[PDB]
Amino acid sequence: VYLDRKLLTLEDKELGSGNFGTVKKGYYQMKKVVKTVAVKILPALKDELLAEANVMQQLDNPYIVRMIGICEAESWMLVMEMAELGPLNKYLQQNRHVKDKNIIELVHQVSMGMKYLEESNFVHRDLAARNVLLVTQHYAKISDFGLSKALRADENYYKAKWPVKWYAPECINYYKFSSKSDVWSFGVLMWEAFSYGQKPYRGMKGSEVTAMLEKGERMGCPAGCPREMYDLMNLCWTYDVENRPGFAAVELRLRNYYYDVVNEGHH
Ligand SMILES: CC(C)NC(=O)c1c[nH]c2ncc(-c3nn(C)c4cc(Cl)ccc34)nc12
Repeated sequence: VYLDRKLLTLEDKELGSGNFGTVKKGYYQMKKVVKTVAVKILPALKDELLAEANVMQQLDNPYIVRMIGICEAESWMLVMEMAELGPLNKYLQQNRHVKDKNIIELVHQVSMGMKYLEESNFVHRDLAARNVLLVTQHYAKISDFGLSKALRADENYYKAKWPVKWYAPECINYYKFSSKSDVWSFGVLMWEAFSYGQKPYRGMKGSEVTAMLEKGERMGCPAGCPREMYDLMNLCWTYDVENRPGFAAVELRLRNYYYDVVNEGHH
């Protein structure tokens, strides 16, 4: 878990910043090879990075960014897998000819990572297009576990600046965060993906979003988004938590629609 500083080389350039700290490109001398890595660099801020590291340590899934380890040098450092193509929202903003089939493939991979997280009883709490990283145009990984929580063995929810536009009604009204609240967030992520990285609830403040939702109103279908995918978004935005689907059901819907588009592409 603890890494050797002399085996680690950092670039002086920055990539971007998450909930806590800033991320830089680096290189780690492995047993034989050299591994390109992304490195998160920074009293309270120290403990949140360690907690984040603690969370990532426990996670083992292809559609989640794996932690390589941690290192204490000039600052505390969180060394992670590199995803060269960067954040999904920025990628789609810059690559507008990405096909809907490709988008379906990527959001499905996110749903697989989240199915795993749910099965592991972790809540992400910041699930948005900005935190989906592209290893390739056809390979997405979930990142930024800065707000993530391991659920207590006796509880289905964690009780707490927030990304309000991604948060379910129960998060806003009761400060309660569950896998179902991650499902709500996943719906906004889908909307972002099919809108090619557009910001949700454009030009609205948190209070106006709340008023919209309590009127039963939801963001419209993005141009060119398949009706089946818009329907799934809306289902993720089920107001009542008990009637909102879990990731197991979400992933299956996505898996099935993807194969349907794949095999119809052969027709
Ligand atoms: C910061 C948080 C989410 N990022 C991470 O936790 C990352 C973990 N592995 C990564 N690999 C690449 C990038 C990245 N590549 N490029 C080109 C970026 C541009 C921006 Cl603006 C942000 C991150 C990246 N970010 C991460």
